[PDB]
Amino acid sequence: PSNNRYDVTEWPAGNPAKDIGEVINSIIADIKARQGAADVDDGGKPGAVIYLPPGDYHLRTQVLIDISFLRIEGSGHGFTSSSIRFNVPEEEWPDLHELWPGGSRVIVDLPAGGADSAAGAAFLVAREGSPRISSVEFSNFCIDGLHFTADGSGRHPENTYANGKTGIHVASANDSFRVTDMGFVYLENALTIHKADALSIHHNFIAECGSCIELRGWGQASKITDNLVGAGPRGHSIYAENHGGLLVTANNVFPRGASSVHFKGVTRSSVTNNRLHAFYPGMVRLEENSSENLVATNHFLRDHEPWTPFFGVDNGLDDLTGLLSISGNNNSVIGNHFSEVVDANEIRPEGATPVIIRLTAGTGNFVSTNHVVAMDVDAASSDSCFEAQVDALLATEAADLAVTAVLVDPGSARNTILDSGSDTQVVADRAVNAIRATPTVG
Amino acid sequence: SNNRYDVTEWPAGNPAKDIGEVINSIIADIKARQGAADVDDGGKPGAVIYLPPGDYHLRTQVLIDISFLRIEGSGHGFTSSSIRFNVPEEEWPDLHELWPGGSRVIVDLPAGGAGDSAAGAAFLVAREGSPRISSVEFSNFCIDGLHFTADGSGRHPENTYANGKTGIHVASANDSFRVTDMGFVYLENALTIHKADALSIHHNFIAECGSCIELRGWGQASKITDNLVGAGPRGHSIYAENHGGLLVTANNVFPRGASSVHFKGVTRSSVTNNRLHAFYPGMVRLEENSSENLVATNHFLRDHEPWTPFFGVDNGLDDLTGLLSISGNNNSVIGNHFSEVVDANEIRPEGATPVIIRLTAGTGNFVSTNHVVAMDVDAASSDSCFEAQVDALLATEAADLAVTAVLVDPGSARNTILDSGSDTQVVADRAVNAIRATPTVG
Amino acid sequence: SNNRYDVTEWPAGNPAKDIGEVINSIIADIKARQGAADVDDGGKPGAVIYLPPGDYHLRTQVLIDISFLRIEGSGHGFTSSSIRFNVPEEEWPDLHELWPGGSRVIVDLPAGGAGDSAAGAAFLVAREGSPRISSVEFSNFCIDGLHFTADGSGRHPENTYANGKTGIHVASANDSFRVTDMGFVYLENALTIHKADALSIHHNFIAECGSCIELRGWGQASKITDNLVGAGPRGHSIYAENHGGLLVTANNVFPRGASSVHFKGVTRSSVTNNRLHAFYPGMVRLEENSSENLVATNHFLRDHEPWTPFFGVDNGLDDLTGLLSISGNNNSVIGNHFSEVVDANEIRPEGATPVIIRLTAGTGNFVSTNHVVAMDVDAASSDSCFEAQVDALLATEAADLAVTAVLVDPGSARNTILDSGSDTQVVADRAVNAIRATPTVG
Ligand SMILES: OC[C@H]1O[C@@]2(CO[C@]3(CO)O[C@H](CO)[C@@H](O)[C@@H]3O2)[C@@H](O)[C@@H]1O
Ligand SMILES: OC[C@H]1O[C@@]2(CO[C@]3(CO)O[C@H](CO)[C@@H](O)[C@@H]3O2)[C@@H](O)[C@@H]1O
Ligand SMILES: OC[C@H]1O[C@@]2(CO[C@]3(CO)O[C@H](CO)[C@@H](O)[C@@H]3O2)[C@@H](O)[C@@H]1O
Repeated sequence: PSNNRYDVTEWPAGNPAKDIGEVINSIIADIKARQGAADVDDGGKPGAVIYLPPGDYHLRTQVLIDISFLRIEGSGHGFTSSSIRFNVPEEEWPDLHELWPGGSRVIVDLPAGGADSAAGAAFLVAREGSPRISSVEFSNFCIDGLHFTADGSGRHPENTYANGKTGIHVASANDSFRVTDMGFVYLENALTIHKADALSIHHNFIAECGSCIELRGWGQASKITDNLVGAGPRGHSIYAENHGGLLVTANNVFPRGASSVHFKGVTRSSVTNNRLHAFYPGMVRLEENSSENLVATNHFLRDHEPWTPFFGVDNGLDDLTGLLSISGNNNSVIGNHFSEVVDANEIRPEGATPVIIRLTAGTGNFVSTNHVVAMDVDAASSDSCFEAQVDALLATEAADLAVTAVLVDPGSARNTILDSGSDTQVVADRAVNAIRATPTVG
Repeated sequence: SNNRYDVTEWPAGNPAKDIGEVINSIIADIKARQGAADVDDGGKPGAVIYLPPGDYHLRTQVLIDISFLRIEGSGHGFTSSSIRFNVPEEEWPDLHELWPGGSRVIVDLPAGGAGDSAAGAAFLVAREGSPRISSVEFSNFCIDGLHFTADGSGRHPENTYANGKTGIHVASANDSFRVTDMGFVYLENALTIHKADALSIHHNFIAECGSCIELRGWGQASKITDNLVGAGPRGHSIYAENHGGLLVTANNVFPRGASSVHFKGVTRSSVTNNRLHAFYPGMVRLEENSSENLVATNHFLRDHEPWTPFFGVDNGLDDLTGLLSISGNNNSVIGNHFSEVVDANEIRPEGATPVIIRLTAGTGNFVSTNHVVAMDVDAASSDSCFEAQVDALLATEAADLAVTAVLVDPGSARNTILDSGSDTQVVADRAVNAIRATPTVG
Repeated sequence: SNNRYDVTEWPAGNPAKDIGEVINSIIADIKARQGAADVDDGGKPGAVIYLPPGDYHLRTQVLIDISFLRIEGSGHGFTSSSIRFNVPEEEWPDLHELWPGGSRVIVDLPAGGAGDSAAGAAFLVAREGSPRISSVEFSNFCIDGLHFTADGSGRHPENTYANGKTGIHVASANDSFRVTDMGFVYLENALTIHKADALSIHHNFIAECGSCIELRGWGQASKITDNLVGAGPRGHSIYAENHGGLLVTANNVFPRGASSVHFKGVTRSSVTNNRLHAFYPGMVRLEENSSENLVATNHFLRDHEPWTPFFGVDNGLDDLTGLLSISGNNNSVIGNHFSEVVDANEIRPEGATPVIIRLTAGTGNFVSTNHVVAMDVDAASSDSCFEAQVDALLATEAADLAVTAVLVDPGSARNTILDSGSDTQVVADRAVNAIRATPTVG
């Protein structure tokens, strides 16, 4: 209508329970048809808002967004742990108050994306030419990939993090986009945004997805703030490639992504003031000439998976990789806390000492004022999920455990390492690196 | 039917008389319409209940016992009832307004009795069995407890921070809850959440409540971000117990709580990048084996109350307590700024050297690169509230004051203390602690 | 009425022609209906005014003089008018769109007078007497000043950053105000707030405005969080005067303000965890006795404008000014990263050594653990804006550059400077300051 407000439950000849995709595409076509003029009275393509009330909507056709200033919003992120529910024995399902996620819920009933993943996306944002598509907003709704499927391993289907489905895929260059207050669940990829400028991914709940946030191709001046993020052992929690000026702060990143923050070729960016929890090494990775980044005042925790269905599932990386791994130049690693809480039996390779910060290549890295705390605890598992997670998080009964605080590989040199471990805990060629050991008691 | 309600558009009850009866009725209708858990891959998506701006009296506790329920308004509606009530009653006809506004829930309940304080809660979220109640959302409305009452403290009744009333009380284990954009005023307890997993308390205005945010029992992976917080002298600003992986960041905490942030049993969490202003000692307390927490890049200011009605009111603690007090192991205290701005005469006990960081118990704590700044100022009093608060904040005309930057009690040992004060400013056994004094001039 | 208004459903006037007349008409209707302040514990709860997506010319200033008024939209609606206005005019018909959109207020007010810029403000919040106007809210709409105009500078009219228009001007003392999710574009001033208490400016997109955020007169306990900010070269990005307890964090500030953050007489405030990018020196300025401030874990990038229309334009300041410049007492500068990426041939004065941190006046400042990285690069020009910006942000093809990491002027003394540069990099009197050089290997 003329005021550009739409409700998917109030669309003529549209049934959002059967196919919300069709309904939203139909609304998009109506907006285009009504907003054909670009320069009438200094305006004419102001866009529109499409509202989703709380409800269970099945999406069977991909939504194509190719207009600037489109807001899609609901009234609930609607998360519940489908992982937990699928691992509760089936005979107990009748006793459960509810089984599925809710809120303003888009169920992605698309076939898988193979041979690229874009075709498995609920929402695809694509438009080439000039200007770059701008200020699209997604807010406060839920995107549910429903089931994970078998992939060839022995594992249960619902625990593979594989289904070919994506929540939102932005394929073209974009400016001033927003994703806020969303729920994403049970999607192989929650949110993939290519070629992003001044994007804000703020205050979402992105969990039980193979991969959560992926910033691809390149980008600039973006920020990932205030999110709650949990990915899968073969995927990324927060990933970026070729970004400049990215700010990653105030996220609570919990397991079980392969990593917490993964950068390839990321420069002049900040990963600061996050809480990072992982069950595997390689929590924060600065790869392929990631340079001039600040990694500051983050809380790193690495311990063992305490929940039986994923005990013995891992990211294929050994404890020599590091919690923080750097390949590149002129980074600053300041004021971080590292808690390494592992069973001395569970260490790989056999009889190795864990590495916390590892510099594999590059020059001029500044590492200063980082506190490393290490503890030996035996790795219990039980079937009761949140009970086991909270019991393991709060457990402080331990021997001490030896760790390498900072390892500088010979392929990295001219680094500066200050108060980030005792002389023992810093493994580095002193002739080509400035080292100041943390003073010990004596 | 599309799961969207408006309290001013419901047949039963009257939102102005009893908004609680109206909301409970809506919840009954949601339960009556959403009776099945597995029809076409959903069936309990929840709902949204809207509070237009208005003055709504609540006489019946609202019981929330469904997942995916959102309650939202169009206004946080704060004004300082505290100021208003300390303006002579004679002048109240002269004021543009007297009460809070916005989407306002006026809590007219009787006091939280001899059974429990949960019965004083405007909103009680509780459900037992499985799964945990999930993704309930509270957004952009006001909860006003209207008056404080005499509690046997002899201060004017409106200044007691006592009425047995709670804003939102969550009694059961919960997952993915959200409290955003809210206003809480004149409640003995604004927000008390038991047993929270992955909670977010984001961008709220929680002021002039006896206690503001309390995370009780236990929890994991939650976050308290971007909030404006002001509590009362016997209560908590931000409190948490047996939490693992909590992130408290980007909050502006102003007086006059007993504390700014108070932890009991909290592990592997982060209190980073907050602004903290207190009128008393014990601003940040890590108690009862609170271990492996990062306390980083916060700004602490502790000065004297300038407002006459609370001039002589305090938290009962003496200047030897600390601005930051730690009882626990392996914590990291890094990059914090401490401004101590007191009258030297009023220092308690008399002639004491005020303590700033105090390590009362535990081992392995890392205290590095903290800037202490201490000042002696004449403590003024005034009835013109915000005038006197701003003046006090801006006044630096002052003499330099001797303080103990870090005090390690004999019961704490093997701590590391770098660049957080001179040798005189650090009181500690050097034989069992590693101390490097901030380098001196020259 | 339930205090909910829609500007496209109002009987008088035309929001496409004059949204200001419509909104003022709604405001008068609120005041007429809410005449009493103490009827049933309430009476003036305020209201919400909703702007659907659309193009709305404003010709009459809106005057807001009631508490608890919320003005909300469904789109921040940013597009780069700057890019578009530097596309040849004859090509404009073939662009997908030209203008900003979303919920768009176009400010068609004639330029603000010499005496006061409040008269060029689209929204003016102003009311004297007691109490202070409280809890006004601006959310998720777009304010567009449309054109920049010729100002004598000889630059193209659309690149001058001058038109005497303001988005939102608050003249009067205020409490608990909130400005969230907005889009501001093409205004000489985006947001000016006098005398702010407990203000939150959160998650806004404030770009291509002469000045973006200015907190004037005085203020306290306020915060500026999670904003994307780009100003003009004669203006401020974030500015504050006579504030105490200001928290500035998690903002991604891009060019091209005269500065990123500028304080005058600001005390006991925190400028922490921001990503700051400038094309000019003088990025962060603490002036006129800015004391007891924390400036921590920011990422500073300074480089050369790469977009042709502004390639020769600067803020008037030379490379001896410093990226961070301090005039005041007892500040803390901890854990920041500075990238200085400039052409040796374009340094001014000729063959000067660029300064990174400058202490011009005051005593007791603590500077610790700052990583300075400096590079000789030739950022060339391109006519294609977002292309030039990404290329320059990711280029490290770069020989090394000598810089002064910390300069202490003789008018400042008794500072402490640790691990913030080598002995060559610290230009300061060793007799009167405490200096620990960053260890080097040599
Ligand atoms: O912080 C725990 C949060 O994570 C849960 C709890 O359990 C899960 C089960 O798959 O395991 C991982 C954490 O170990 C999470 O990715 C995932 O989802 C949310 O149910 C819960 O909100
Ligand atoms: O920082 C100012 C904020 O504090 C006020 C100002 O006055 C109060 C008591 O009425 O003093 C305390 C601060 O010292 C606050 O808890 C409280 O509320 C808000 O009016 C205001 O939002
Ligand atoms: O990339 C960040 C922002 O940059 C733009 C495009 O670039 C501009 C053009 O005038 O130049 C400055 C940055 O160098 C920004 O103030 C401005 O606005 C937004 O289009 C973009 O959102």
